[PDB]
Amino acid sequence: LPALKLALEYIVPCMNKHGICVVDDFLGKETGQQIGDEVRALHDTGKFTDGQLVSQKSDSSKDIRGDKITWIEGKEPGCETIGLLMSSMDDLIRHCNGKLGSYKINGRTKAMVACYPGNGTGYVRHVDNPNGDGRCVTCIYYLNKDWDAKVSGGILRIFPEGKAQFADIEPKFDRLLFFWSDRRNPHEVQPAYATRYAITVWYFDADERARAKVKGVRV
Ligand SMILES: O=C(O)CNC(=O)c1nc(Cl)c2ccccc2c1O
Ligand SMILES: [Fe+2]
Repeated sequence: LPALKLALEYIVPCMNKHGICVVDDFLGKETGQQIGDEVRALHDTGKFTDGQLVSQKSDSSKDIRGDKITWIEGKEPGCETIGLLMSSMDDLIRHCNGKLGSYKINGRTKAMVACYPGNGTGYVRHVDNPNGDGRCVTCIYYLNKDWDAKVSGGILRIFPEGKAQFADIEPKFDRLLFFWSDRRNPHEVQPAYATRYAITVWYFDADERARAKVKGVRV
């Protein structure tokens, strides 16, 4: 699918109606697998953090850690298919622009690659941007070949604002997800019992980000 046709016929309508949009088979199997390989090489070569401190015990070799992260710009050696993913997200957003709510998207973060290590940890209920920091759209790409949540857990559960209620989204290979980053979409990651990778970029609305700057920037 040309990025523009996906954007106009699918992303924009779904985002405006539901605030959440799932695109399956985004990049296809060859590119998805190449991204998988890049992320696994990052993991195998020690490029992730040790993971979010989940249980701090006053004895510390028994601390439990959860999601590990690394920030990727997309031009690093061995990360160029991740770079390519990021470009493809950006092209999708560029084709939506002016049509997602009333936002005008003018920038994004680096990619945050996350690895839930498969030790029963997940991620607590949260809103990505609860305090007006500029981020308007969360974009997540999942990496996980043959993921079965009934065995491996790791479902993303989102609670669209005032609804009875939730949507359960499997972290499926080659699935791309968008959702509004603000309090409209509280969400959580259920415990994962197998290694679970995802790559997230957040897009900034120009007006929100400009006044967030207000609330060394000193001349
Ligand atoms: O991975 C998923 O399906 C959903 N993940 C998250 O919502 C998520 N959100 C945030 Cl804000 C962080 C923030 C830091 C590290 C990992 C995160 C994460 O997995
Ligand atoms: Fe989140």
